[PDB]
Amino acid sequence: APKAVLVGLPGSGKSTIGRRLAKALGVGLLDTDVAIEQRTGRSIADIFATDGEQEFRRIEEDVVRAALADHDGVLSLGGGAVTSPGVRAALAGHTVVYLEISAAEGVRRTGGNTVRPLLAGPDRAEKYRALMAKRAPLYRRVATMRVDTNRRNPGAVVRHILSRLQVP
Ligand SMILES: Nc1ncnc2c1ncn2[C@@H]1O[C@H](COP(=O)(O)OP(=O)(O)CP(=O)(O)O)[C@@H](O)[C@H]1O
Ligand SMILES: O=C(O)C1=C[C@@H](O)[C@@H](O)[C@H](O)C1
Repeated sequence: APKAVLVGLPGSGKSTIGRRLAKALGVGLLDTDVAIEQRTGRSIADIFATDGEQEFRRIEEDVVRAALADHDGVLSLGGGAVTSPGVRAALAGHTVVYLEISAAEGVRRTGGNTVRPLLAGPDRAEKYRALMAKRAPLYRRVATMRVDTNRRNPGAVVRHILSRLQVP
C-alpha cells in the first residue's frame, strides 16, 4: 500500500513533488506512465498512436491496480488515470493527494517538448482548459487531500503535504 498516491493534471508537479515527497519519507517513487512503458516495452506515445487511448486506458487501469498493492512508497498516476471508473474505485481507501493547478501555470509548465498525446499544439491551452474542466470533478472524488501547487516552491509544497499527512 503506497504511503501516498499523487493525482493531478499533467504539469501539476506529480514528478517534481513525487520525488521530494518520496525522498523525504525514505521510500522509492513510482510512476504509472513509466511502469506501463516497461510492462509493454512500448512508449506511451506509441501505444496511443497505434492501439489507442481506449486500449491504453485499460493497460493503465491494470497497471495502477497492480501498483496499489505492490508499491510501498510514493505512487504517481498519469493525468487521465482518474477517468477510468475502475481506477477510481481502486483508490478508495488510499491516501490520495490531489495537486491542484490553474490553467495558467499548468500550461506554462508543459510548454516544453515532451511528447504529450492529449496536449499537443496548436491551441495547446484550450486543450488544457478542457482537460482541467472535464477532470477537475474526478480528482476531487478520489482525493482525500487537496493541495495547491500553483503559487508555491516545489519544496514548500512537500513541506505542506507531510504536515497534513501526520496530523488529523
Ligand atoms: N510546486 C511547484 N511550484 C513551482 N513550479 C513547479 C511545481 N511543481 C512542479 N513545477 C514545475 O512544473 C514543470 C512540470 O512539472 P512536472 O514535471 O512535475 O509535471 P507532471 O509530472 O505533472 C506531468 P506528466 O504527468 O506529464 O508526467 C517543471 O518545470 C517543474 O519545475
Ligand atoms: O492527460 C493525460 O490523460 C495523459 C497524461 C500523460 O501522463 C500520459 O499518460 C499521456 O500523455 C496521457
